Amino acid sequence: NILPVTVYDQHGFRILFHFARDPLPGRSDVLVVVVSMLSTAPQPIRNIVFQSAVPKVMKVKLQPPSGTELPAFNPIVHPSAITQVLLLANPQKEKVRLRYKLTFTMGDQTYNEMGDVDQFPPPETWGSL
Repeated sequence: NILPVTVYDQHGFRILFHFARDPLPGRSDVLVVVVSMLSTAPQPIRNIVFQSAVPKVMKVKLQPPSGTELPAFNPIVHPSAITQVLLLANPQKEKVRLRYKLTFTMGDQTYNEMGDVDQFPPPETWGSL
């Protein structure tokens, strides 16, 4: 039903938002956004900065990411992954718009971008995810 949304997908570097609720019967006014960052790129990804902002009428509750760099993908070995968990507290149940900032270095370049994610599940579904 509710699928991961792709926030970034280039060069083999993928940042996805996975939606969930706490697996124990909890409140349908908080969204668990699990951010996965997986690289299958042939070069290391370093100095990864992924920041998020959301409207004042809901609290962000960002926690630190599991890491900041990803090694070059090689078919022999395990692809590494960064996880980061956001708890999106939206009791007024307004439309969720997230502003993100992405910065990283790969090869001989530094990549910077910022944008809006607007594909959050309807607040009504928070409890049945």
